[PDB]
Amino acid sequence: MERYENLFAQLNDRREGAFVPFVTLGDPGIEQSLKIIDTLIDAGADALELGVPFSDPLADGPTIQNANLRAFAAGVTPAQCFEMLALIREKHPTIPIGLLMYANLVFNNGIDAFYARCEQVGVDSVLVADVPVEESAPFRQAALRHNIAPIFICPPNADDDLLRQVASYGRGYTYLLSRSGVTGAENRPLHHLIEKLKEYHAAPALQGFGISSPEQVSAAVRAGAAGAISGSAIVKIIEKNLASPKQMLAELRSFVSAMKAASRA
Amino acid sequence: MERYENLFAQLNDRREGAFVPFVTLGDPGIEQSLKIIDTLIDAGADALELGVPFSDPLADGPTIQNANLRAFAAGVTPAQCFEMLALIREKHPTIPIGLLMYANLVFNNGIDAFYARCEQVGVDSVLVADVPVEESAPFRQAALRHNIAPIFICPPNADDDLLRQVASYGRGYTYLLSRSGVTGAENRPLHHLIEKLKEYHAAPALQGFGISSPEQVSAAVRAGAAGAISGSAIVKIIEKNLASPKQMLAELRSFVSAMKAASRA
Amino acid sequence: TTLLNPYFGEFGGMYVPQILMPALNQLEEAFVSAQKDPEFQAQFADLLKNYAGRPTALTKCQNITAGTRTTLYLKREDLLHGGAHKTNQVLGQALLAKRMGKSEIIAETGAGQHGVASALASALLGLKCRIYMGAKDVERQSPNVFRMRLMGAEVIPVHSGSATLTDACNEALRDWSGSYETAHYMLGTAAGPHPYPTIVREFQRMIGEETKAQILDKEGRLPDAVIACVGGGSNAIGMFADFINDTSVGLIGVEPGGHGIETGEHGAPLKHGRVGIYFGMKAPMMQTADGQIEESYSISAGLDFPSVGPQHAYLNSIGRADYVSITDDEALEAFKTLCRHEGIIPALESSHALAHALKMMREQPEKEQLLVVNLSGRGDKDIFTVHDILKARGE
Amino acid sequence: TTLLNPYFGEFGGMYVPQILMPALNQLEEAFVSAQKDPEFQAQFADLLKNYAGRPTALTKCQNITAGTRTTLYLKREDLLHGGAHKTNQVLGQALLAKRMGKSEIIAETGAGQHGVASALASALLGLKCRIYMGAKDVERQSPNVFRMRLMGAEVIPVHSGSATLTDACNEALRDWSGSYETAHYMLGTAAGPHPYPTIVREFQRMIGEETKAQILDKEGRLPDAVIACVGGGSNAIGMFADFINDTSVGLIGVEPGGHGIETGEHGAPLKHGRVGIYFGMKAPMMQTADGQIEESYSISAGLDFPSVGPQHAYLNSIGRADYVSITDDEALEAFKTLCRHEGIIPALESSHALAHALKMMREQPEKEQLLVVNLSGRGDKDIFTVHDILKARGE
Ligand SMILES: Cc1ncc(COP(=O)(O)O)c(C/N=C(\CNc2ccccc2O)C(=O)O)c1O
Ligand SMILES: Cc1ncc(COP(=O)(O)O)c(C/N=C(\CNc2ccccc2O)C(=O)O)c1O
Ligand SMILES: O=P(O)(O)OCCNS(=O)(=O)c1ccc(OC(F)(F)F)cc1
Ligand SMILES: O=P(O)(O)OCCNS(=O)(=O)c1ccc(OC(F)(F)F)cc1
Ligand SMILES: [Cl-]
Ligand SMILES: [Cl-]
Ligand SMILES: [Cl-]
Ligand SMILES: [Cl-]
Ligand SMILES: [Cl-]
Ligand SMILES: [Cl-]
Ligand SMILES: [Cl-]
Ligand SMILES: [Cl-]
Ligand SMILES: [Cl-]
Ligand SMILES: [Cl-]
Ligand SMILES: [Cl-]
Ligand SMILES: [Cl-]
Ligand SMILES: [Cl-]
Ligand SMILES: [Cl-]
Ligand SMILES: [Cl-]
Ligand SMILES: [Cl-]
Ligand SMILES: [Cl-]
Ligand SMILES: [Cl-]
Ligand SMILES: [Cl-]
Ligand SMILES: [Cl-]
Ligand SMILES: [Cl-]
Ligand SMILES: [Cl-]
Ligand SMILES: [Cs+]
Ligand SMILES: [Cs+]
Ligand SMILES: [Cs+]
Ligand SMILES: [Cs+]
Ligand SMILES: [Cs+]
Repeated sequence: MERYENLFAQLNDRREGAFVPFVTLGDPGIEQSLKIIDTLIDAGADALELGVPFSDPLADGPTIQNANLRAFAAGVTPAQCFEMLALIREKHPTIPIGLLMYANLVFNNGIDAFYARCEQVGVDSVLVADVPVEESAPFRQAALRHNIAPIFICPPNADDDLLRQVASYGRGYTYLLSRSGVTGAENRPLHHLIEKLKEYHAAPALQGFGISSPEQVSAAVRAGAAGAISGSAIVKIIEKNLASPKQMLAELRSFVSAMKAASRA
Repeated sequence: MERYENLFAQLNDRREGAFVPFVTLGDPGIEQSLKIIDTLIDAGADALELGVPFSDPLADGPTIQNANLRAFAAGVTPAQCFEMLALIREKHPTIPIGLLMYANLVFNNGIDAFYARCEQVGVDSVLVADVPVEESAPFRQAALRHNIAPIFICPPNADDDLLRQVASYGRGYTYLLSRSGVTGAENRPLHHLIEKLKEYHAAPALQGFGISSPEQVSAAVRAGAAGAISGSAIVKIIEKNLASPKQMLAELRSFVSAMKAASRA
Repeated sequence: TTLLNPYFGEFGGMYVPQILMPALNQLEEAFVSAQKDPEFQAQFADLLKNYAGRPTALTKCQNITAGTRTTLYLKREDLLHGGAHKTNQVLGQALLAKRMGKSEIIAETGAGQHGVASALASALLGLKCRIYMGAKDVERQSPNVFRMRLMGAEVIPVHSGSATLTDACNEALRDWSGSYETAHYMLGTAAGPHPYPTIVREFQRMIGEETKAQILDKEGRLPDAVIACVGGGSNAIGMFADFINDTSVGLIGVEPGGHGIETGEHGAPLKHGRVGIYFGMKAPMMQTADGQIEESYSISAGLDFPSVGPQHAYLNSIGRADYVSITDDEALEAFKTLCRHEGIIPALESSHALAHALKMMREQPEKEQLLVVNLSGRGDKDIFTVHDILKARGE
Repeated sequence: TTLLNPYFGEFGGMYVPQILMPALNQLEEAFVSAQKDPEFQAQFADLLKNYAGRPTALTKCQNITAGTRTTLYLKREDLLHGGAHKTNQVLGQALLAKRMGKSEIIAETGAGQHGVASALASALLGLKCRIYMGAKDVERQSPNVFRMRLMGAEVIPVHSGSATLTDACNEALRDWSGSYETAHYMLGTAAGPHPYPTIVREFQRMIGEETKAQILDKEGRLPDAVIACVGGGSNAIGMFADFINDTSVGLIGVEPGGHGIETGEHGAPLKHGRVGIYFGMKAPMMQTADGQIEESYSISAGLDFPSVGPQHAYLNSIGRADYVSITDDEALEAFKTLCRHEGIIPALESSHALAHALKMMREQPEKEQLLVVNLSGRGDKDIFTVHDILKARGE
């Protein structure tokens, strides 16, 4: 989790927020995915959120559902994802890497064994989308034993008990949820939540769910949050250019450049 | 009813039974029907049973159902039937004429008025197929007031009460029912019934329902009954020759000749 | 002679060929004997309760009477096993058939609810069952055709005449006249020759008996009126019977108006026909001036019949019961209203009864009245017919 | 924290995104409060009796056990309004929704019986109702699609995945995660995140409570075993619940065997899957070696689900309840047997329960045993699917 600590320190000494794109590993194929992610990092991604293809992504709308399907159409397995993660980490030693998991893929071969493999390939954090703080104990204990930060969601209408729980249980960053619903660039902050998290010594906040334009990025940083995550806007650029691999990459680099720039105050 | 009395007297003084064909009036048209009936009488019919087209002939199988339909296809009404009956009677002053009615056509304009019209055109008897002896009182009273014989069915398994009722209530002839079921030449006597009817002074017996060959005719006469009725066998000769009117009549005359002959002992 | 009166005033009788009279007398004595037999009655009650599900609920409508002074209850025969009230008397007739040593069943059907009931009782009680149904009705009520065949019944489409209920009735009776020593004719309504109108009423009178007890328990008084559709008369006389001597209770029977009485395409002989003799009985008939039996029409196969049972003709004549009509369009609107505002999908036959009750409410919405509708069946057999209509009219 | 235990041994829990936890806690307290509320219980009882038709009959089979020492009763949930047991708990959840001030309903359905129940309760009680259903199930259970739309519900076909129940479940939950302040998610079975497995059991436990009283009255003793099909678990836990402390009574749940367990085309995760986390719960799942949720198969849409409710996984683990499977062909043979020999057309889901009881009888025909089958629904929705099979195999 130290990579998150060091990134937020340097972003503080530069007066700017983090831009954190999301992609599903192996979309649309393994080799193109690795190339996409390098292009994201070259265009200015501060950290990564990476999805492992899951058969039933409950928290994802159609854009990221179709990403998962494309990956499965390329035969992408969790095992291949861990080989990709090792190749990304080998190229990028300081970039924080976070996984977006569903619980069955963590629980499947053993929770401890999952986090042990994450540590082996150099993953820094793991967010399990369908595990609330109320069920999190064996996941966050296994995460910490393997130096993985467990990421917790702070939802829009959280009470004080949730705020204090998420502050004490999480590491790396706090996931500031923009709204109810599922992921998507078609459906578009709360300053009070950002400030209560600081009082309780929570990990720094990143806003996600619905961020698709530079303006939304600048808004989050100004609200005092530490940065912002965009999945679907990234993914649709992939979807629209499946037949033009290098037109895809050019459009990805242009988009990420604009989103990154918006985080600079 | 006197015409029945005189016919059975002369058939007695000749040692032979009666052959009584049935047709529906107006099948397949009025003019062809009148011609058919004259051919029946010329070929040796002793008396006639004549059906008035009814919308729902409950006691008739498909052969005579289709006769009724043909008549309706020619626009034949009960009124036209009474005009036909008057033309038949005018040509044939001694031939007993019996009607096969369904109750609604008798009840429709008034039971008394129906029997009054029968008397006016010279009808000798009326059998109402769906009126049992238990409901017959207003029909048989109106029949007798207009010198019409009411015909009653003696069914195969009749009890003694029925035998005595039918003996006392009927006139003209007693209808000896061959079997259960509906009319038809596809589904083919009881000597005990024939003899109990004589003891009670019933009108003479004619057997019907299923008689289609000369052998059946000879069998009835030998059993001591006074004769036999054939509807469907007659009707099918009509049905089969609709496109050949005079081939129809030739086949009708040949058939009736053979049936009549079988009644001669 | 008979043991019981075959007439209701001038209406009724036994207008069948002489060959069938022993069968009718045989059925009458078996019924009279069964009605005095505690063991018969206990067996019949056992089948009603534990097999068919009686007593049926009496449901108070909430939504559809809002803003009026009408309180409307629905007697839920749609919940009976088989989906309609036809099952009640079929169980009783099937026990009579066994009591007579019969082994086969003949039946006619139009909505196919009586056919389904005849098939299920024959499967349960070990009878062999064959059913006549008009070819038009084979189509517009086809769910029930499958249902009867799945239970082992033989289903014979009748293509003569209208290919509707009259022609199935005719074919049934033709068959029985040649198979009555071994088959019992399970007539499906309170019409036909005596003793059927009497037997069918007595074997359906639990509809009204339960309704009376249920209303007294929930409301502490009798209803102002009970309302039922009239196809041949069985669910209406089953609802009426126990109220006949309660002279304050209105009895309202609803005939199909079809496309409108003035078009002549309807099924309302009691109020728009004239007395005649057919289907073994003297009763109001749709007929031509010449006495030919007319073809009826109704959107609802179960009401599409050109006559009516003789006890209804009698109750009308003396003014004890009143009869009205409801058109195809009115029945369809009440069908939609019940689905959407009470969550119950009624048979289109029962929808005619509902439509008239809704008229009674809507025409006089400040009139205080406690009404019961006989909800004689559920509408699963009608959803395909209804869907093709709503699509033809752009919905 | 919760007011009630969310687990049955290791199984159950609340594995939903953090955003949905307030909704689940809100539902739990409303349920706990309703269960202590005499007025809630009287309103729920009133709807069960007078609207849905409870108590349902307990029918003794005569014909199908002849020549054996098995006595077989059928608990007739097929007679409930709507045609299946799904209506019971829907009425209770709808009253909870009103208690929470909700005005919309979300629901998933496969056989379309829960969808029909959700639509009819929403029509009756004034809720706006939308229903997700797999496009495959739209077709093989199409009578119910019409039925839901006739009652004013919106029906959304789901074409992703298998186009069966899992994908409708997913779509339902996706929707609720963004509409929960105004919509109540009317989950259709005793599975999903706490408190649904508990709520659904308590709102279905009248199945077993009535069965116990009825058996005691007719037989003077408890049954040797009660037998129910298991799609997600609601009719089986509703039948089981009141017998759990009667340790002499066997509890037998029947999973779909589909084309045969060995083909992998089945719906039997409790006995042939392995524990996993999905649909908000820790429960036996059909899954790949990698943890991907497998597609299930059953001829019966209502059983075609790759998981099972957590109380059944627990009752199995401790040996209190036993679970078996029945193939498509075995269910079809029991379907035919019931139609032809008892005159009842069962749902293909319930036919799996019947098939296992008939096996219990046939395998050991001199064994004395008193059995109850939960006949969870009627088969009108299945007659077209069944007809196309019998024609494909030349019948
Ligand atoms: C749900 C429902 N509700 C009301 C009715 C009307 O019948 P009623 O209660 O007897 O008036 C039907 C009529 N159903 C018929 C016609 N049965 C029929 C009708 C007329 C003559 C002979 C018949 O067998 C059938 O064959 O199923 C029905 O299905
Ligand atoms: C007559 C009948 N009998 C038994 C069943 C089996 O369901 P059970 O009693 O809950 O085990 C059904 C299942 N029906 C479903 C699936 N309902 C469903 C199944 C699994 C997960 C979510 C669901 O909504 C429906 O949507 O109607 C049924 O219709
Ligand atoms: O920009 P969008 O709309 O595409 O959203 C991108 C989200 N990708 S993610 O990994 O951060 C992410 C984070 C949390 C999720 O579910 C949970 F909140 F329930 F935990 C799902 C996805
Ligand atoms: O030879 P078939 O088979 O065609 O029978 C011919 C019968 N024609 S009929 O007028 O005598 C005749 C006589 C009685 C009938 O019904 C009743 F017995 F109920 F009264 C029907 C027709
Ligand atoms: Cl960078
Ligand atoms: Cl912390
Ligand atoms: Cl001559
Ligand atoms: Cl005489
Ligand atoms: Cl009289
Ligand atoms: Cl009695
Ligand atoms: Cl008695
Ligand atoms: Cl009393
Ligand atoms: Cl009161
Ligand atoms: Cl006109
Ligand atoms: Cl006239
Ligand atoms: Cl009117
Ligand atoms: Cl008033
Ligand atoms: Cl635990
Ligand atoms: Cl309680
Ligand atoms: Cl209480
Ligand atoms: Cl008790
Ligand atoms: Cl006992
Ligand atoms: Cl396999
Ligand atoms: Cl594994
Ligand atoms: Cl098994
Ligand atoms: Cl034993
Ligand atoms: Cs009211
Ligand atoms: Cs009628
Ligand atoms: Cs009941
Ligand atoms: Cs037995
Ligand atoms: Cs299952």
